[PDB]
Amino acid sequence: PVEYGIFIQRGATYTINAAGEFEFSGRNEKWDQSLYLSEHFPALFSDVP
Amino acid sequence: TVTNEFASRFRTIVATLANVVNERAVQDDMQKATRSCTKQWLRHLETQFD
Amino acid sequence: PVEYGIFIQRGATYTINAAGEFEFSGRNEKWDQSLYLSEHFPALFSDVPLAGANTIIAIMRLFTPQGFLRTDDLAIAANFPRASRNPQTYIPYTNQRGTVTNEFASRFRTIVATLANVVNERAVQDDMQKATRSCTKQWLRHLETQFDNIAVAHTDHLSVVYATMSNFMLNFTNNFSGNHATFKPDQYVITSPEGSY
Amino acid sequence: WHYTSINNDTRVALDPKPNQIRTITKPNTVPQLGTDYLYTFNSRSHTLRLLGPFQYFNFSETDRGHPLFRLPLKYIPADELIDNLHSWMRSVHLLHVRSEDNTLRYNWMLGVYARSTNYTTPVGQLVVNAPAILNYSNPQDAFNSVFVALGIDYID
Amino acid sequence: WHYTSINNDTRVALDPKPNQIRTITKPNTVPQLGTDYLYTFNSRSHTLRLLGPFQYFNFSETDRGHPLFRLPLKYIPADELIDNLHSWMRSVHLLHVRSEDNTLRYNWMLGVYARSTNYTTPVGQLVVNAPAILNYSNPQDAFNSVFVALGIDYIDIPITNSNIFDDSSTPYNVRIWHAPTMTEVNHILALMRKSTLVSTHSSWHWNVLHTFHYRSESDMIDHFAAKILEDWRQKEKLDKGALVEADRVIQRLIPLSSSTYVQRLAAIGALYPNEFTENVLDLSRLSTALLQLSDTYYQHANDQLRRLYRRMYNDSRTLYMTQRHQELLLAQITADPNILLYPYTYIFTTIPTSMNYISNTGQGRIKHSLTVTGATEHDTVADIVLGQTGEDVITISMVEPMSIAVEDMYGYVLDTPTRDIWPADEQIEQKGDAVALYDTKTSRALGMFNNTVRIDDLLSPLLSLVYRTYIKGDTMTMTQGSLDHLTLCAAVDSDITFVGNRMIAPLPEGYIPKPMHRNNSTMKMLSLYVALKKLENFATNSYLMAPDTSIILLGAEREPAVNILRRFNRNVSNVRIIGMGDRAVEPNIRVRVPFPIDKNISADFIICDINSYEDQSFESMFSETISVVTTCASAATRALVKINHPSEYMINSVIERLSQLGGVFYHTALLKTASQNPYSYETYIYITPIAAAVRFPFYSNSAMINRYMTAVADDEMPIIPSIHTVIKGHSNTYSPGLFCGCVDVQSAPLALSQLKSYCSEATTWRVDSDDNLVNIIARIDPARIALEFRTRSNTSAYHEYQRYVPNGLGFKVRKTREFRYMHREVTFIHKLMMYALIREQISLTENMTQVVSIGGRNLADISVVPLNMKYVVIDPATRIETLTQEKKNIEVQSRPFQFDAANMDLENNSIYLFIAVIMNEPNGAATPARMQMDKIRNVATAMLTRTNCVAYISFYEAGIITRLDQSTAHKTIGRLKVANYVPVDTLVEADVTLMLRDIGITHEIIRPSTPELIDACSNYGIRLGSTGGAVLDVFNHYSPVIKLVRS
Amino acid sequence: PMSIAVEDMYGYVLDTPTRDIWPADEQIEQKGDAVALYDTKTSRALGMFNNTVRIDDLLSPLLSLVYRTYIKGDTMTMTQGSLDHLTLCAAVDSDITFVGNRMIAPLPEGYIPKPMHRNNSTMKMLSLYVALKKLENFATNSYLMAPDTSIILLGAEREPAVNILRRFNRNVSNVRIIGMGDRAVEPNIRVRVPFPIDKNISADFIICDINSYEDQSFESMFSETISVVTTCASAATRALVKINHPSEYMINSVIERLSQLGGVFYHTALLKTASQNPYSYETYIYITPIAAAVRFPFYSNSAMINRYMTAVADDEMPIIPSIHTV
Repeated sequence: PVEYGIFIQRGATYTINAAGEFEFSGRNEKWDQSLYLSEHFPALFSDVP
Repeated sequence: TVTNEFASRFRTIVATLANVVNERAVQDDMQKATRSCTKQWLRHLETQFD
Repeated sequence: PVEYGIFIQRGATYTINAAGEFEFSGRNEKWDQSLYLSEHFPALFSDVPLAGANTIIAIMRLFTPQGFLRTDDLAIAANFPRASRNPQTYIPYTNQRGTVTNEFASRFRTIVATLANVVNERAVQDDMQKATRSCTKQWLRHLETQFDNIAVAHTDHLSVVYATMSNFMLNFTNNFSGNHATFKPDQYVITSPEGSY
Repeated sequence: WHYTSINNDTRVALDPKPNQIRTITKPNTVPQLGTDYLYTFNSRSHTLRLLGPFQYFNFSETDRGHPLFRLPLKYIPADELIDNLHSWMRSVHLLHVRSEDNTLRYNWMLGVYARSTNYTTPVGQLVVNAPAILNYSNPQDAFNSVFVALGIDYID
Repeated sequence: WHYTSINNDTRVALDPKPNQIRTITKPNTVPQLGTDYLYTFNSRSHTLRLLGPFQYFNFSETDRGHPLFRLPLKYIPADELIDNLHSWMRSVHLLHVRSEDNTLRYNWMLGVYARSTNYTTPVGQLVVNAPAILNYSNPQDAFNSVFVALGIDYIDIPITNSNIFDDSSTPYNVRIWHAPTMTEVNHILALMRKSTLVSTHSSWHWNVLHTFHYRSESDMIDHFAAKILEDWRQKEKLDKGALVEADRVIQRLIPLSSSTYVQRLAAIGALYPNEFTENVLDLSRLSTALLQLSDTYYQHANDQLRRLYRRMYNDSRTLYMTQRHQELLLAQITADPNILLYPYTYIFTTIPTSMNYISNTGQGRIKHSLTVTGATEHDTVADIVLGQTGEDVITISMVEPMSIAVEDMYGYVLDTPTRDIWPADEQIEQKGDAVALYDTKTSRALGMFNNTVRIDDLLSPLLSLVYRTYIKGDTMTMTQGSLDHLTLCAAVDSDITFVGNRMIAPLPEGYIPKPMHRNNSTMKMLSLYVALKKLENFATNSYLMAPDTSIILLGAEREPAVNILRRFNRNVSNVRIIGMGDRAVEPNIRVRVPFPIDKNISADFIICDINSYEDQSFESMFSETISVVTTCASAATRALVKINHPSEYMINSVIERLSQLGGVFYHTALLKTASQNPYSYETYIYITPIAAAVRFPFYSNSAMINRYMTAVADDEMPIIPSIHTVIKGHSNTYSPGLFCGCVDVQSAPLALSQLKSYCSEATTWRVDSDDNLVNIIARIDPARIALEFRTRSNTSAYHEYQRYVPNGLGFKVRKTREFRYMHREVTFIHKLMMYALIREQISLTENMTQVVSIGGRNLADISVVPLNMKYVVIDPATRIETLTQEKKNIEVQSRPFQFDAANMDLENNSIYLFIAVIMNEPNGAATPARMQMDKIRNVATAMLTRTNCVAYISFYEAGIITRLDQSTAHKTIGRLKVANYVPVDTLVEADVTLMLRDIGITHEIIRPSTPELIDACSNYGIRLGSTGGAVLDVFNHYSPVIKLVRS
Repeated sequence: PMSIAVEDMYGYVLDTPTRDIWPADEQIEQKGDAVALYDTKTSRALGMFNNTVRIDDLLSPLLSLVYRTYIKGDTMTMTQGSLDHLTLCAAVDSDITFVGNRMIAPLPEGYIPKPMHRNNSTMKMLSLYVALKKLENFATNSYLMAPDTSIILLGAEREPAVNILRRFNRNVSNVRIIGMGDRAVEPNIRVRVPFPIDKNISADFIICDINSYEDQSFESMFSETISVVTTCASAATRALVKINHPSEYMINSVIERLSQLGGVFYHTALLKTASQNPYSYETYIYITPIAAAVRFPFYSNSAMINRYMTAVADDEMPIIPSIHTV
C-alpha cells in the first residue's frame, strides 16, 4: 500500500482532452470495459509521475 | 501466531483447575500413586486439545 | 509458561545494527532455513541478559562450545587453495595431557548437575512416587559415568584426526562456529555483466 | 460580549514522533516512574491509572496476565508496584519505521490497537507488512490510507 | 615552544619481584582488601573491578566458577563480597623460582597466562618444566627466550573485558611477535598488509612489537574511538606545557589492514578538531557521537582543508605528527639508541587550523543570546519551516505559576485618605462619573486576564509541596508562626496536634490523612485574617486571637475558610468562628441579604465579603452595597467591609453615611492584599471607632480607586497569544507570541541566525544522539523589533553558531513545560508602562528631528517612534562601534552629561528623556541638589518647539511604615530601595507644583494607567504573580512623569 | 598533595595602592614595557610548573574524606559555618536538609547520593564568594547573603560553581544565582563577549571571570579586558572583576578609565586568594562606590603586579626531575 493510497488519491481514470494535457478525476471507480469507446483512458497506464 | 492462541487459553483452565483437585487429596489424603495417576490424566487430556 | 511469554515477548529473531549492539524485532515469527544464509539470527541463542526470565537464558549458556581456532598454517606453507583472506578452522577438543582428572568430561558433569535439577520440578507438579522419580535420576548417573571413559579418546585421538583435516586440499572454507551469537558465512556469487548470477 | 477561546487541540498533539517513538515506551527502561502513573487507595479500593501517553491504551489479552494485574491488591507496598509496573512497561514494543523528514507524526491510537489483537485482523495485518503506513504528516490523511487500501467502510 | 614530557613507563614497572611474588597473590591471605578493588552499583547494574596488579589478569576456566562470580547480584552485602572476594583471591598460586640477584623482575603477564589454560599449551608446558624462564633482568629479553626455545614465530594472548561479572566473549585479541632489530619491524608491518583487520599504535610496551586482532568489523570502531578520545587529552596538556607522566607520546591507534569507516574516523582524529570541554564526556555511545562530528567537519572544508582530509582518508597508513610533536621522539631516540618506533611517518607544519566545534554529550538544555549584526552578509534566504513538536517532549501551558516563601504569601499594602471636604458641586459630578461608568462594564480586554490568572492555581505548588513533606519527615513549626498557620490549613485534613510547643505532632502510626481543599477564595480569607490581627496590633507575633473572643466571617459560600481558621486556634481556650452566606452549609448558617430584622449578629472582628447580585440598575446596586457596611459598623468594633466598584463617588459616600450618623467621624482606610488574583480591582474598606476627630477623612485624588476608574471601553479587545512555526528573513509583521518546532541539525545554525530578527532568548536541545532533530523555543519581544527593522542590512553572525552542529545544542531527556506567560520583576513591568505611556505622546506630534535619551541603558530604545527617527543616547557607559557603524542609525557621546545649566545642547524638535535623575553615580543621595538640578534643568529654555519628560519618586511614610509587605520594593529610613541600586530619596511633591509655575510654563504629570498595563502585558505576555500585584498600584502611582512641553 | 583544615582552605590576602599621580612621561614608558612583554610570553620554565601543580587534585583528599564521613556517622554542622558551606558543596550531589539548626539532616533511609563534581575552578569561585561577603563586612559570621539579593557570576563555563553556591542558600528566602558564559549550559545563559547592546544584566555582587581569547596583537587584547570592567562597574554596587596580565600599565589604565568617567574616583584594591593554583600570576581587581575622595589611587611601585613583571625569557628552560639508581 501507501503508493496505492496516494495514487488513488489522484484518481483511477483520466481524459486526454484540453487539446493536450491530462484531466485526472479524483475518484475511485472500476473499469468494466463497457466504456472502452469513449473519453476515458485507464489512469494506471498514464506515465505521469 | 507461532503457538496457536485459542489452545493456550485452555492451558490456564487446566493450570488452576488441577490446583483445586489437590486440596481434596490432602483431606482424603491418598497415597502418591493415586493422586499422581489423576494429575497425569489432565496432561494427556490437555495435550490432545492442542 | 509464566516467563516464556516474557521471552518471546521481545522477539523470536534479531539483527545487528551497523557498529553496535543487537536489534530485537517485536514480531513473533517461526524459524525457517531460508533465513540462514541471509539475515536474522535465532534469538534463543543471543546472550543479552533478560531481567524477566533468567531461567530460559541460563539453560542457553549451557550450549557453549569448547574449542579454539587452530589456524592450519602447514597447509598454506605447502601452498594450497584458500578462499578466505587468511585460513582458519575450528577443532572441538583440547588435550589434558597431564591433568589428573580429564577436563573436557568435568564440564559435562555441570550439564547433568543442573539439567537434572530441572527434571525435579516436573516430578513435584505431576508428583510420582519416589520409585519413579528415583529410577530416572539413577539413569543420568550411568549416562554421565559412561562419558568419563569416552573422554580419554575424544580428547587426544579423535582430535588429531581433526587437526589434520583442516590442512587437506579441496577443503577451502571457514566453517567457524565459536560464538553462535554473531556468525554468518560468506556469499561468493559468480556475477556476469549481462544475465543473472 | 462575544467570548474568546483558542482552537488548541488535544488527542492529535499527543502522538509521539516516529524516529523517537522508540524511547517513550521501551527505553523508558532506564528511568523509573514515580510521578506520572498516579495511584490513590481509599480504605476495599484503590485506583492505579498511568497517564500520557499511556492512557487511551488498551491491554492486549494474554499479555494482560503478568504479575502486575495479577496483583489485585489482596492486602500494597509503594515499593512493589513502582518496581513491578516497570517490569511490565519495559516489555511493550510497537512496530514502526524510523524516518528522516521532520514533518511526520507517528500514529499511536490505531497503531497500538493492532498490537492488542495480535496482528490477526487485516487492519493489523496491513500494518505488519508495510509499517510505514502509520507515518502521517496531516491528520485525517492518517486514516484515509487505511481505508483505500482495504475497501472497508469503517474501522471500530 | 617545544613541550617537555618524561619517558616514564607503566606496564613494565608493574610486574613484581620474583622472591617476593610469593606475597602479592596468596599471602594476601593475612590482610583483607577494602580499598583497592573498587565497586560501584547504579540502580540492574554494578561494576566490581579489582586493580593493580590484579588487572590485566584473565580468569582460568572452571576455577572461574567459585561463589564469587556465581553471585551475579540477583539482589549486595558490602560485607559479603569483602569476605567472599578474599576467599577466591586466597586460592591463586602461580609457579615461580625464588632468586638471589637483586636485578631480576618476575614476568607476570605471560606467566599467569599459562595458569589460565592449565599448562596444556606448550608456551605453558615450557614454564612447567623450567619455571626459571620467567626471571628476566631486561624487557624484550623476557620474550626472546620463549621463542628461541620453541621455534614459534608469535604467541597470542586473549585480553579479558574490564569487569569481573561481565563474563562475555572478548572483543579483540593481542599478539606478540618475535622481533629484535629495527630491520625486523619493517618486515612484520609490511607482511601485515593483506590480512583481515589489524592495528598497532606508535610505540610499544616492552620493546617488542605487538598488534591487535579484531573479531567482527563492527567491534573495531568502538575500540578505535575509545583511544582517539584519550589522546585528544594528552595533547591538551602538551599544548599548554606540563610534565606529562603517561607514555606513548601519541595514543591514537594506527589502522593497518582495515575496513572503510575507520578511514573516515582515522583522519578526523589525526588533525585534532575538538576544543577543551570537560563535562563528564559520555564514555558509552562516544563512538557514534564522534563519527557524526567527522562528517560535518567535512561539510565546511574550504578547499585546502578538504584537500588534506580527503588524502588521509585515501591514505590511512601513516601517523600524522605535528612538527613539535615529532621532535619529542627525536629527543628520546638519541636519549637511548636501540628502541622501536613506527617507521612510516609524515610531518606537518601549518595544519592549517579553522574553527573547533564545542561538543559535550552531557545533560541540560542550552540557552542562547542571539546578538544582532555580526560578520557574515545575509541577502535573500529561504524560509526554513519548522513544525509539529509532540505532547511528550514539549508541553505548553498558559499560566504562569510562581514560587515564593510562606512569609511572602501573607502580606498587604495599606492606603490613607487626603481631603477633608466633599464639595457640593463635585459630589453631583462624581456621581455622574460612576453612573455613566456602571452601565458600560469595564474593558472587555482587561477581562480576558482576570478570568485567566488565578491565585487558586498559582499558589498550587507552594502548598502541594508542604503537603508531601509532612507525609514523611518534618520536625518543628511552633504554634503561631505563619508556618503553623500554613500547615494547619493548606495541607492536611485532620488536626495538627501539638507536643511541648516545638514538636508539632509528631508521629502518625500509618493512616495518612487526605490533602485539604482550598477553593479560589480560602487563601484570600486567611490572608485578610492575618492582616486584621496585624492591623489591630502592628507589633509582630500572635495569630492566635486571645481566648474567648469571636470572629464572624461573612461570605456567599464560606467553609473551609472557617474550618481551617478555626482549627488553628483549637489549642487556645474557647473561640467562636461563625460564618454566614447565601450558599453555606453547616456550620455556616444560610441567610440572604439584606438580612431579617430579627438577627442580632454580634462579634469583635467582622470580615464581610458578599457580591451575589446581578442587581440591575445603578440605584439598586448602590443601596445594597452601602447598607451592608452599616449593618457591620454597628455589629463590631474593629471590622472591615468589602466594597465593589471603588469609584470615588461610591466609596466616598460610604464615609459620608457613617460619619454624620454616629460620633461625628470614623477612622477609615482602604487596603489591597496579596492572594487577590493579580488585578481584580476590588478593594477592602476598613472602619474603626476613631480616637478623637480625624483631620483628612475623604478621598480627594483617589489613585487606588482610580485603578478601577481607567477601564474605558472595548475597541479591538482580542489578543489571544498564538504560536507560529515559520521564519521569514528581514520580513516585518509578526503578531505577539512565540514559536516552537524542530529542525534538522544540518540547518540548526541557519535557523538561529534568523531568530535574532525577532527576539533575544532561545533554548535548544536534541533528545538523543541519533535522532538529529533540535526543537527550538523562541519568544517574540518588541523591545528588539525596534532595533532590527531599522534599516536594511541583515548581516548577522552566521559563522559563529554553526560551530555547534552536531552535538553542541545540548541533550535532554524527560518532558519539559514552557508557559505562555513567563514571569518578571515588578520593576521590569513598571518601565514597560513608562514607555507604553510615552510611545503615545511622541507618535502624534507634528515634526521631530530626533528622540534623545539622556542616561540609562542602550535599552529604552523601544518607543523610538518611528523606527526611522534619529536616536541619540548621551551616556558615559555603553558599548559602541558595530551597531552605530552598521548604520542602525545610532550614536553615543560618552561625555557624562553635565546638567548644571552652564551650557546645554538643545535647539528645536528636541525630545529629551529623563528616567534617571538619581545622581550620575548609583548614589542618588543628592536630594536637595535634585530640586536644584530640576530647577536648573528646565531653566534656560528658549528653543521653540522642544519637549522633555522627567520622572520622580515621592509619598513614602503611609506606604511603608504601615504597609507590612516588603516584597522586592521595600523602604528604610527616608529611603526607597527598589530591585538593585541604593536607597533613593523622595522630594516634596507640593514644592514642584509651587515653583516652576512662575519660571516654566507647561507641566503635566501623567501616571501610567490600566490601558498601559494590559497593552504592555499583551505584547510581551508577562503575567505578574501576586505580591507585586498588591504592591504595584501604590508604586506605579508615585512616579509621575512630568512632561515640560513649552517654548 | 597537601592536607589542612576546612577553615584553612577559604582565605585571601588583600593589597592597597600607593601613588596618587600617573606622570605623562612614565605612562608611555609603562606602556612600552607591557607592549614589549606581551609579544614574548612568560618564561617557558615557569610554565612547566603552572600546568603541573593544580588545586583541583590538591584539595582532592580533603573533600573526598568528608564525603565518606557523611555516608556514615556525622552529627552537627550548623547552617552558615564554613563547614555547612563545605559539605553543601565538596561532597553530596543532593540537598543537605536542615532540622532545628544543629541536626544538619540527619537520616537517609538507604539510597546514598553520588559524590559531587568539582572542575579545577569551582573551588576558586566559592573561595572568592566567601571573600566577597567578607570584604563587604569584615565582622565574621554570615555566608548567607541576606534574602532577596542576587549575585551574578560570570564565567566561560560555569556550573556546578553556581549549583553549589545556590543550594547553600536554599533555606533562606528568595535568592537568585545567575551565571553567564561562552560555553554554559542551563541554567547558565550562553552569551559571547563583548555582549549585545540589548542585555540589561542587573545585580548586587558580580564576580567576572572570563579569558577565552587567543585575540592576537596587544591592542585587541587591551580593548577586551578594559571594556569588560566598565560593563561591570555600572552593573553592580560591590563588584570585583578579574584582569589578566596585571602589568603596571594595563592595571593602572583600568583605574584611569573608571576614575575620570564617573564620580571623579573609585576605591580600588587588588587581591590574591587561596585555591588559585599556587603561582598563576593572575589577580582580581575589586571596585567599590567610594566614600568621599581617595588619597592615593594609583599603583607606584607595584610589587604584586611585579610578580608577573619578572618572567623574562627562555634559555635552557628544561629541568624534568629524574631518578638515578647508582
